[PDB]
Amino acid sequence: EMDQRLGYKFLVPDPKAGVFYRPLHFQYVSYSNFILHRLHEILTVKRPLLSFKNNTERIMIEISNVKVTPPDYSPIIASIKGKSYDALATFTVNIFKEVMTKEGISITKISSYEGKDSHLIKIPLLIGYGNKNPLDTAKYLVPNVIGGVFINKQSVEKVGINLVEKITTWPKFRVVKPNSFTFSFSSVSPPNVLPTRYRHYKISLDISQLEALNISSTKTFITVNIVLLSQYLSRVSLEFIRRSLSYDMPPEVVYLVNAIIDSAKRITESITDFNIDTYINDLVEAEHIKQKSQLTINEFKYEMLHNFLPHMNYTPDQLKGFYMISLLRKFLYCIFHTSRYPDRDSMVCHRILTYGKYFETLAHDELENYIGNIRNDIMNNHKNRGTYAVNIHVLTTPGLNHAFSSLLSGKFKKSDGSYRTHPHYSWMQNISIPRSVGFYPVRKYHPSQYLYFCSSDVPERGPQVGLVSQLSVLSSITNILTSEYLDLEKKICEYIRSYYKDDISYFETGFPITIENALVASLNPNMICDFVTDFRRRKRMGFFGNLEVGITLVRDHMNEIRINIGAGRLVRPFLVVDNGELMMDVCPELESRLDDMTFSDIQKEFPHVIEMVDIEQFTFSNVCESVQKFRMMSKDERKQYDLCDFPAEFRDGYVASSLVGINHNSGPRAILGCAQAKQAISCLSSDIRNKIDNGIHLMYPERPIVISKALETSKIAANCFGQHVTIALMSYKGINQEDGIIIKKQFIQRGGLDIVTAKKHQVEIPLENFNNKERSNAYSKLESNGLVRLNAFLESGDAMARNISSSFDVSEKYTDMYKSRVERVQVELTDKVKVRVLTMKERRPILGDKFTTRTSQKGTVAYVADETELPYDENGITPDVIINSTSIFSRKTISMLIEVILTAAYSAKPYNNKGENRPVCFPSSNETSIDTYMQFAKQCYEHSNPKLSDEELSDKIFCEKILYDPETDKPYASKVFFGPIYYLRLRHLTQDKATVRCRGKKTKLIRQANEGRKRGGGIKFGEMERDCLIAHGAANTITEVLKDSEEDYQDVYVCENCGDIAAQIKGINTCLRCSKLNLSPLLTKIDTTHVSKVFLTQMNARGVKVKLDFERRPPSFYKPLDKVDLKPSF
Amino acid sequence: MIERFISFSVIVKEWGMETFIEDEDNIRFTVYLNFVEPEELNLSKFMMVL
Amino acid sequence: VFQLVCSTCGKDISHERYKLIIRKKSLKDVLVSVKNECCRLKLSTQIEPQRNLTVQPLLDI
Ligand SMILES: [Zn+2]
Ligand SMILES: [Zn+2]
Repeated sequence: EMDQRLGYKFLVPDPKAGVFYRPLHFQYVSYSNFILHRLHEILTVKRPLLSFKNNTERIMIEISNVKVTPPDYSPIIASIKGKSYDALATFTVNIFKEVMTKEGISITKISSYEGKDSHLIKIPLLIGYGNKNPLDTAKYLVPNVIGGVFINKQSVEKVGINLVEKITTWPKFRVVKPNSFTFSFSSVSPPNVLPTRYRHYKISLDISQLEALNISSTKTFITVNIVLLSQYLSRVSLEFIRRSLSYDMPPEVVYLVNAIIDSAKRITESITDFNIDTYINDLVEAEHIKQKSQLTINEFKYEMLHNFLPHMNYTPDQLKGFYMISLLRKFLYCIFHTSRYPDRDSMVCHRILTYGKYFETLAHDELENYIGNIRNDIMNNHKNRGTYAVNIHVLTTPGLNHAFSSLLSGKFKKSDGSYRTHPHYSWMQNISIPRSVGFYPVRKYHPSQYLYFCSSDVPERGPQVGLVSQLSVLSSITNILTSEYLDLEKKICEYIRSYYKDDISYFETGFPITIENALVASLNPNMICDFVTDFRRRKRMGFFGNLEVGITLVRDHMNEIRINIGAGRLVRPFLVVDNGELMMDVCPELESRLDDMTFSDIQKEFPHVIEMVDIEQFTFSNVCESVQKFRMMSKDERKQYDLCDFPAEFRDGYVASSLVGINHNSGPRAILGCAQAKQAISCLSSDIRNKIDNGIHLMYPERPIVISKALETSKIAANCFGQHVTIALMSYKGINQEDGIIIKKQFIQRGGLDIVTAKKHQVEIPLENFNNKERSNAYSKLESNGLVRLNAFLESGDAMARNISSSFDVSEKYTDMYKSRVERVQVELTDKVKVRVLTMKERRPILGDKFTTRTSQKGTVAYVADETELPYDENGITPDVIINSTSIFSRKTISMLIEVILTAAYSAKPYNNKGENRPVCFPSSNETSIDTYMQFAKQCYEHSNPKLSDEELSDKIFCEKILYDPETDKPYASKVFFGPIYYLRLRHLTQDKATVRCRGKKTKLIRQANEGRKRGGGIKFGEMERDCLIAHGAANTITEVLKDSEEDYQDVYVCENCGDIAAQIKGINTCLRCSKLNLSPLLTKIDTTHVSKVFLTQMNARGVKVKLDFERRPPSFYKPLDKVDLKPSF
Repeated sequence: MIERFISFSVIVKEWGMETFIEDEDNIRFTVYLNFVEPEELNLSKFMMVL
Repeated sequence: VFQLVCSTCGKDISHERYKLIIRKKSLKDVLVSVKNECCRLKLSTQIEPQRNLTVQPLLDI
């Protein structure tokens, strides 16, 4: 059970490492890294803008003196007043020309601007843990607040998710067509290179044409044979490339290798006196002439061939050639064994964006646009005027403010889900939303998402099905600074070059070593294993100054060693297995010392017990599933494993940790339970009476006592989402059917599961209308100052503030079928008047209200039974809720039963042997035996009542009782399942869904009932209902349903000649068109809908003439008919 | 099958075939070949597509 | 810590609630005189929520 304790140790706070709240920690840092460090590096630039003469006359733009400051008010003040919560950033800009002189440097100022006193940049600020921001180092924390939100301009709280980057870390394979394949990859500059440079390459291969194995891009590089390019870059023979490619491959690929090499040689020999440099130069010059580039040939060639691979800049060409060769090797292998190469939807080849990265990218883009606009303005001014004057009003609008506002609105490149307004359904949503990960539009459950994302927490319907995932409680996302990145990379390179001097120059039959896809060496195969092992050990001791470095050993036949240090990677802690030995079992002092140590203390003092492993490294390792299964293997079997995993309860999210024993039920029930656990009503906010927002609050909360550790560490349990109620599993007079439930009246009266709904109302009024002096029947609740009165109840026709347009009332109206109490009123006076009101209403359960358990047993109230109409036990206890038992066994929600038993046991003995309150641990993903739970319950009861018979003890343990009929006072046939359980109330209320219409407004164009429940619109009669009514044979019913109301009839005439609606001039019907032509057509009356006339007129607009005839059947007369019998002759 | 593929191939110049009974449970088909120019490129293609 | 009766059976639990919250006696000593399951659960799991002070005035112009 030591592994369980070690897992628990990771979830608790770790003050020594600056972790005060684990569930959101990685987010806080992700923002603290941007606002404090990366912004300064991005802004502080000193770059040329234009150059003249020959590198001796150039304009330079410099930015410096970057300062950022926080607001002067708390976020609660911002919420009440209606302000925004932003930090202010200011900087100074210099534009000056420089001329290179033999005496040194010549500087001639042209312009300078400052923003010392201005809102030069407004950056949204993250509230953070305890209502505390990174800029302000105060010393007061608001309890029960975890933050993770922003407040936008209009005083609206926003929250966002993580997103997956578009650039992958493995090349993408694709079958263009039969025997024609492509292989595309990307290159990006290191973090410390501003601006960042990108390149996107594609390799094309076709069996029919093996001389066109070509690498290409779009208007940034030549189309050249990759083998010849490698020859040019690395200066090696074709036979060398053949031997390198065909070294450790299956014999089926070697034929393709030989074909490719011989095709390259044939190309080589087709040119008289071939020379590689001449070949490349001719290609470059042909590209130069094809384009209209105005640069000199030398400039063009240097630009092309020096930025060939941004991620490997400042390295010799030979390493680039070998990188190309390895890419080709993987291309061929994936051609022949496609199923063994990382798929494009795999998580092995992806990285994730956190809060800080959105802002970082937006700042990058806006800075580039700013400098581009300045350059264009200067060029235009020089073209028209002289002296190179810089226009003002272009170097005062960087454009960051609009970008950040659009980001918080929900727009970010081609994604539209990054941020959203926070719906205040639950207290746990503050955790649930920031820990989600979205993927671009893939809906199948890929094996690589396991153990790092929750298996059961996914959307069940809508367009987002299978595109949003939730981290496990033990997962996280890496952060790293630029300076730390550089130091770590330097240390790794020094280690490689020092300890393996003689065996890193194979390049022909070795394993290439890459750091962030940058080839830096090639290792002797016979030493791969040692290199990894010795490496990982050093990683765990902090030898490199970072414990999250990832090292992967790919060996199928691709034969690569990959090292990752970047940010945006998923990492989990694992137990270490070293040479067929579990380190956790050979560290005796740990068991005695674990109590007084934190996670980082364990890492520092007991290395080699836990290792931080990222997803890619995980996918290629051998991992034992559990400690127990490990201890049952032979030493030879043990020697094959690298890691061992933690118990299963650590593979769930924080939302799924609310449930109990999800592995004893069906999976669909788990999905539904995760979906509804977020809709349960809880203690939403400590500022119930201060914050002016929508919300729902639980009135008399209770803390659950059958829980998992994650629910305890995240504080979800301390903020409550239900109450303990007594339930009986039985049928009640055949009433509680199809998920309906019976509820007790005295339980509702006393306060059972009582909630309060709070709503926000806002209006803007022109000042004259607010001050206008005339009592309409809608202004009954208004005080002498034109504002609604405190603590009054508003009805469905009342107004909140006086608004008279001049002698007419044009104010907005309250439109809920129930009343609400005015809790708070805030007013702002300006050119206009802005009024905000917070109202509250308590809502005891009624028919139609929705409840559920923690095992996805949801039901609505179907009957409110009096206390005297319910069955009771020998102690006189009647159930608060009655639920039909058949559904428990038809849906296979076994855990529910267990829950009840455990809860009952807790009631018998709720304290330790020391007398302290003792919760019962029943995790989701249980792993404990039912017999042990029964033994625990038996011990509890035996402690409670030492003198019990065997039958009584069995009945208590199994929670069985004899119930009596209240009407006759006689027992029922058999015993009933009866006991306490933690019960939840959902947010779907009847009165929020009720709708009715009698008469109202109409849409102007078509003259039909309008839409909108809040606007008194009607219900739509769809054409499927129309089909149903036609299936009954009721022609008149549907005819009258689709027609205009009989009360809206009027006389309309139509011309039988052209189909125009005849006009009425001076009371005379006349068709203008036909009268103009000297015709006298017949005008006839019609009875059709308005929309028909609109449609026909619009069709006439397009040029189509629609003409109607009318039936003139001759008269008919009735004639007597002889009789007919039709009966048989019997 | 083998003979029909070889006979109509456009990358083979001269060919011949024979069959032998290696033992009670194996059969050996032997093919003698000379390819058209270029030689080694066509040899690799043939061994790849056979 | 707010309701004065048990919501399931309607019994009076205010004296035990004072004995627990204000005098801070052991949960065992408190429950010594409570028999019904519902009442024991209520006295063991009920809390008063965490809340800030109210900003005044409630009507501000
Ligand atoms: Zn006409
Ligand atoms: Zn009670």
